[PDB]
Amino acid sequence: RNLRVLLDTAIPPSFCDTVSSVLLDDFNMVSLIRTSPADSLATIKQDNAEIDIAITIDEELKISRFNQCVLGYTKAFVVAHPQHPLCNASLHSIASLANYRQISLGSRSGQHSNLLRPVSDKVLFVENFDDMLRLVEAGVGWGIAPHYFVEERLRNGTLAVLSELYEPGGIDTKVYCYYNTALESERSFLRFLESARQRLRELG
Amino acid sequence: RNLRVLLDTAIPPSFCDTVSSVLLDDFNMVSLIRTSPADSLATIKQDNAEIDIAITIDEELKISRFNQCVLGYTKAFVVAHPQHPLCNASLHSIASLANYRQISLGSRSGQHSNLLRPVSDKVLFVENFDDMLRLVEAGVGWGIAPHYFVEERLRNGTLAVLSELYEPGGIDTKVYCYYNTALESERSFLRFLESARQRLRELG
Ligand SMILES: CCCCCCCc1cc(=O)c2ccccc2[nH]1
Ligand SMILES: CCCCCCCc1cc(=O)c2ccccc2[nH]1
Repeated sequence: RNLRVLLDTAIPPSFCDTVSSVLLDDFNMVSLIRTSPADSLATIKQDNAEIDIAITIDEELKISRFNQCVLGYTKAFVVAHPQHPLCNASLHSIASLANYRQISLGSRSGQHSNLLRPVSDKVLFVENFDDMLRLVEAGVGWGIAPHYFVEERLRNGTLAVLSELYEPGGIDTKVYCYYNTALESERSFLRFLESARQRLRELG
Repeated sequence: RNLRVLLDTAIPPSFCDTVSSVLLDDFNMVSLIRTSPADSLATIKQDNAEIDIAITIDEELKISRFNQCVLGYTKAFVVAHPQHPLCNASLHSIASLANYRQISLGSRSGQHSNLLRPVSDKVLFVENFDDMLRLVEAGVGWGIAPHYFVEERLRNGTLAVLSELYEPGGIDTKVYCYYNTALESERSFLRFLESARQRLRELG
């Protein structure tokens, strides 16, 4: 009995180490699959992907063949080159973010949800977060990326934060867990959440 | 110069005491207005309401004449009569919540956002949270209400919680602050957030 799991690129590696660790105690065949958060909800809807669990930040409660629950929380920031014109982080900057270029991720389906849809009118899409930060480091525009994708570049001064005025301490983001309805009965999955969650709580 | 503020019924009174307290230090005319969270985003869009600040949990970033920011967090639960059939709180209960009657709030505009839209197909609307809990205490159905609306009834056993399986510790919910673009310049508003937030942080 194989178990195909989905972890988007927005899941920090700490979360990743916790998921894989537990599943191996009861399940003996686990397939980890990485996807862009814009393509997470899309790939699980595919009838042929046969995805059994998915751990993404994207929001969509009414999904067929799937339930929803929360695993933990994680921070994300609005980054930009330290010399970007909007570097002032002013209240007018938070509002005029929709007037400058944003570097959001591209959806293989061309569709974005309310959470991940680009907020700005001038947008430039990319494939993964790696390609985003490169363009952001070059002052091309601003974007929203996880904390672990940016923790290093900030201490090096390579990037600057602008969301503090919007949400201090970073944009707390929910990490949902979509699980096939067939697993709601098997107690092996029950033990997974109680363990995966209790460990993520120890992080903070 | 009058200042019309909007606090939905989902804002716990602790949040309410903090908002009113600060505004009186710099502003000398403040009008507090309460609304149903389903009618919060709707009343600010009214050209005649002339609302200057709004503090609600409802999500809608692309609003004309308004910006957005986060003030704090608050918990909400899925409540039900302790003898409700779904009292088991099982994984099948969290999924079958869409099959039983829900007691959600009614929108004066008839429209609900992604956050507040009733998740279940069998729905029964009400005007405020007071009318919800009454019906919930009578085993009519389940609903989602703030923590301060339910903190008393739980210790009395009058209600039971079901969201622990979905999100332990309660459904952490963001409390946004919509402020008119005209206030982004006045430093009086700047001092409000830095004060309103720093105090809400002391709560937890
Ligand atoms: C000031 C910005 C508005 C608030 C952000 C909107 C929600 C949101 C949009 C994102 O692309 C994103 C990307 C990675 C992690 C979380 C994210 N969350
Ligand atoms: C298992 C339930 C799904 C998650 C809840 C959906 C979001 C949500 C829906 C609500 O009506 C609500 C009411 C008051 C405070 C917060 C709320 N939040």
